[PDB]
Amino acid sequence: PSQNLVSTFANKVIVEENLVNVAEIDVPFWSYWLSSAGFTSKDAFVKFAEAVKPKVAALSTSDITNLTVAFKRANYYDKDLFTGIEANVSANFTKFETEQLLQIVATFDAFNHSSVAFLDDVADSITYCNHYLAPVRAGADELATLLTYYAKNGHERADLLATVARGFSEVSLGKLSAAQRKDTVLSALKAFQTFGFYPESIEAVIGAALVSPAEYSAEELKEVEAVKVAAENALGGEFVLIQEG
Amino acid sequence: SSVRDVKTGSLPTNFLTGVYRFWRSQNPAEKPHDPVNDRLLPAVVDASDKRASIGTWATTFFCTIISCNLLGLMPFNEAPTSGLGFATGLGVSVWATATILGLSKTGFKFPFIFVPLETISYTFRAVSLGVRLWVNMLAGHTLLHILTGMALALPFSLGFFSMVPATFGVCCLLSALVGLEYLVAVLQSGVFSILSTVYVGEFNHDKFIGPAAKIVK
Amino acid sequence: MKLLPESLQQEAATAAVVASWVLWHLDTQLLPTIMREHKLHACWAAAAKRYNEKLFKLNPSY
Amino acid sequence: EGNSVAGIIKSVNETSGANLLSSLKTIKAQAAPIYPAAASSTGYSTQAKIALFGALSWILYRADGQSKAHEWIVDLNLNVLQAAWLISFSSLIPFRAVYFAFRGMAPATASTLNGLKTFSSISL
Amino acid sequence: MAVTSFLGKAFEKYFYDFSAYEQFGLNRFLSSKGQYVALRHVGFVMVGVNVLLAANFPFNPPFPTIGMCPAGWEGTWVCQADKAKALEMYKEWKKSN
Amino acid sequence: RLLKLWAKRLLVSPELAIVPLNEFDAQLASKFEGISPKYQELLSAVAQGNK
Ligand SMILES: [Zn+2]
Repeated sequence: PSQNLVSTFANKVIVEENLVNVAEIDVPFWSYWLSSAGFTSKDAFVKFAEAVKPKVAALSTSDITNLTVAFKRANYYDKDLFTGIEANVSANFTKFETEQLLQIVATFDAFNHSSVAFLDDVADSITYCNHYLAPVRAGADELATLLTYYAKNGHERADLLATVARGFSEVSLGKLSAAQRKDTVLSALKAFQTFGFYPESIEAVIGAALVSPAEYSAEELKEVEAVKVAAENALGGEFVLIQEG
Repeated sequence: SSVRDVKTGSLPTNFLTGVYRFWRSQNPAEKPHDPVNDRLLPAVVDASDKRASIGTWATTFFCTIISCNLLGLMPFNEAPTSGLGFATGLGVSVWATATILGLSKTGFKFPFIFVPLETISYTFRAVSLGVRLWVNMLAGHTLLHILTGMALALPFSLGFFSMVPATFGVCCLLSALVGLEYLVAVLQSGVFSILSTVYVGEFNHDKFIGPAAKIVK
Repeated sequence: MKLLPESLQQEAATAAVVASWVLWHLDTQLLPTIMREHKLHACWAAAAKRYNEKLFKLNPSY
Repeated sequence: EGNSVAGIIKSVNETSGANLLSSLKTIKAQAAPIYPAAASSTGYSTQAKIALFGALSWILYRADGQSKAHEWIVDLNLNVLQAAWLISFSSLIPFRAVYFAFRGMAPATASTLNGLKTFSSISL
Repeated sequence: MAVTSFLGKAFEKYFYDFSAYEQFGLNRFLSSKGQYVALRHVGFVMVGVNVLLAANFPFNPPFPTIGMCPAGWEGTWVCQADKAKALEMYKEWKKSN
Repeated sequence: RLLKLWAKRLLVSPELAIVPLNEFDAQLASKFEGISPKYQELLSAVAQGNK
């Protein structure tokens, strides 16, 4: 008579919506780790988004990062929560590092939610409150989304652009797959020509496309050649691919 | 949570700063062809993350071996590096660190008749790096045991505080031998960590990535 | 005399435990403390010229 | 605890001109940093007691083991031969020269600090 | 006294200024102070070997003697070479003493 | 208000009372390294305190 009780208790005690009643007292931890376990479940993230609201504004930086990348990975957008997360970032922008701010900006670039205060405080944090080689430790697939998030809202911050453009090189682009490298070269070149900012390290983004033109359309190679001509005129020289030897 | 507060400019902080910078200067970085600016900075950071931490490992081995060598010169104590397994295990583990680094550089794939004797000259330094330290720590203590066994028999056979100069001339020799033991206890830690830098920095050479595109003139 | 130990693996593991602790204690407790007071001085001594020129240009009190 | 320069600015702004120069040492001492005074000792804390008891226990256990070692008087005299050099090192080593020579190993203490050259940061 | 402070101040006095290089005269016979501490070292070693030999004297030496004898023993277990013979000779000598 | 201004400036950094007010503008230049080294060493060494 064991199989009867096992079959009746397999969804009476153990169910995918009674775990969310224990997962409410520490919601960024459980939110992040059940999101990493694939438990997306928008009808439980409505519960999560209101379970964390009275205590977002006194959270750590890692708790806010866990919350924000979890709600990116569950594809849920509660803007009444994200204003509180924006208040937590803007009130403690000196305590965030670039590995957290890039994830938070990638989440907010999914769900198009911004302010002038948030853009200015995140740019101030990445430029002045964090190490200047933290873009080098980032991987270009998130610096491209940061440049996209800044070019969408039209927020020109040349200090942030010069800081983020350090993270684009042969090293940080060679660690990408060719589809993702095409994605980041296109988004980075578009957001660099949007601001009219052509740093010396744009030639790495250009030469990531020019050494392998077999991935792009004629329109995309036109978009790369336009920024190549603009950056040739801005940097005061002529482009040249370098060969080993 | 509650870590201790440190005075700036303490003597252990100054000493360990000098020691770490000494062992880090043994395998210096390579000056690239292009001038170092924001273009070359990820290549420099990347070359600094494909270099092994021989500075940290060498000061690790210097500090542990000089503390174990100077234990043998405190009273009521033996040096731990006078054990065969301790000293020879430090040597074999340095050689295995150099070999594991050199194997992970190529492929984890193991490399005429001139080259297997180069291999048995390369696989000997596992033995040599450890047993130089072990025999140096053992031989001075053994000579010290023997020569103070010969230095005790003459005040045993003659009177205490009587016929002094024949015991004075051997107690001066014992004092000189423990002074040589102090010198050897410092120099063998130095030799072990210099050789660890040499053996590991043989395989500490990777490809500088550099710029694959440029806007010249 | 005492030439081979009673267990060679125990002595090699004692060497590994001691050197691994010295590596952890260096890398965790000493090298942050070394590098904080070394790099405060180093960033000041390398920054001083450009910092003072930037601060000269930034204050309007001349 | 707010920063002491804003405390100086506030405590100077709300003072009348008749009692400004009398009140200046009070604002100078209100914003001087805290250097805590030498509290009462209660020496030999619990970790220092563990250290001294463990050192004495180790010396006693090693001396019990040295004295029954078949070469025992040779070991007890090697302790003398080593403590003699400890006594000799505490008598001929120059400790001020060793202090200022270890102090020169670190670049942090081999020279003074260098930024903020007092003309760039005036507020006139 | 305080068990942290009195012996600390006493050892500070003894180490620093309670010097027997001049309070026992001793400039009139030795050249330098680097020669005094070099002789104080060997004197400490000779005092140590004499004290540790004298504190337990009637013993058979573990160390190889040079075929000599301490005092009026000369055939006893103090001067024996094989250790079992000296062991039983000590076992008969101990009941009488 | 002037006395309050200089009171704040000499409570924070009291070494400023060794360059006289008439002699201050004669020290400047267009670069910071071109500032006259007459008071640079003195303002550096007075700022480190009374010991
Ligand atoms: Zn011994």
